[PDB]
Amino acid sequence: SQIPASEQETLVRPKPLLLKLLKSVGAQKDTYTMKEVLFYLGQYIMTKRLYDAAQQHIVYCSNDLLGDLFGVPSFSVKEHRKIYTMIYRNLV
Ligand SMILES: CC(C)(O)c1cc(F)c2c(c1)C(=O)N(Cc1ccc(Cl)cn1)[C@@]2(OCC1(CO)CC1)c1ccc(Cl)cc1
Repeated sequence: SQIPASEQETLVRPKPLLLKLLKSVGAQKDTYTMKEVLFYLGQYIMTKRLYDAAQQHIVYCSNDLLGDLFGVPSFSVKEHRKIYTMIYRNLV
């Protein structure tokens, strides 16, 4: 565990462009737990194939709405606090 369970289980309200992202992979609500936000972001990453076999822990999000929301061209899936911070930038 990198992120406490209690923080994972908290209800959050995505800002509009993060909501657009979640809705594009079937999410149907205005509020989600952080763990659910992460699940749908994962579904989005795998759908858009924002990954590469040469560097299997890196999300390659340049030239993608996800990159614009997170403010980076790529990031490591191992860096959970950094990911949470990037998601907090995108919550109401
Ligand atoms: C191939 C690659 C690059 O290694 C890869 C892509 C990917 F999409 C995910 C992982 C790995 C991974 O371990 N995940 C889980 C995770 C990681 C970090 C945090 Cl803080 C929370 N959860 C990702 O989601 C995995 C799902 C949904 O649980 C099945 C689709 C995931 C979710 C969300 C984000 Cl923002 C980033 C990665």
